[PDB]
Amino acid sequence: QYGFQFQKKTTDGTDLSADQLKAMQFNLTQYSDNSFQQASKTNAITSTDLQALAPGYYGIQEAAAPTGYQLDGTTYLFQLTSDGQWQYHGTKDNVTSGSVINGQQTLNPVGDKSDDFTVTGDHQQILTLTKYDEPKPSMTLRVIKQDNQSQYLAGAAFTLQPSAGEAETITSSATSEGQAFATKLVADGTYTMSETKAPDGYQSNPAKIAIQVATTGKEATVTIDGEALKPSKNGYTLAIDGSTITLQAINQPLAILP
Repeated sequence: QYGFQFQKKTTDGTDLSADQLKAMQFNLTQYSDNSFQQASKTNAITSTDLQALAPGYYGIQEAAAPTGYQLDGTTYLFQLTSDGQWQYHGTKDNVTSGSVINGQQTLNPVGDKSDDFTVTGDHQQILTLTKYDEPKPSMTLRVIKQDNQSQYLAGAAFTLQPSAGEAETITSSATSEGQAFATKLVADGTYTMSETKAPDGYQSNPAKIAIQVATTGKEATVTIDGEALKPSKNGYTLAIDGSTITLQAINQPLAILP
């Protein structure tokens, strides 16, 4: 009994299923003519969902990809026929003549991975289109531990406290390189950086770094203690070389009493 389906896939290789169907949305339209100019019925359909189709003209599109991968607004067109053959007519960009889908027609690709309508089923009466999602733009946060004397310092913890998931503590290297955290910085995610511990005999820095990522995935929303700055306030320095916000921290030799 003729039906349709879509498995969702990640180029990152990232198996995100926790909050994938979270905001993931897929619209199937049932177009009236092969022209696809006019849409008679339309309705949502999910990863786990198989939906009977009478013969007709039809588009499949994503209107909401899961949080942290950008939408491919592309509507892929196809057709089921009175006989039982599945064809393929392209995108509402450029509407193809309609080529019978025998086994598979490769589709528009996102990165290395490429989408394809693939015809399973005993009587080959089941179209499944795999939609690859491209992992959304990401940030990298790197830290450089620096004393009063411009001398690199190590054993200086700096904790990355995210909104959710494991909080991460790097220990600073005494390197011009420094240290970047094990946890890349999500778009539309919110985080706190604080000196986890003073490096032994230097003064603690109590003030907390706030970093908020825009839905864009390059965003500069950061307000340590009370306020925010243009990229050294509070001995905290920020440097942006695109993908990476880097922080350089000057410690204070603990004030000593006779």
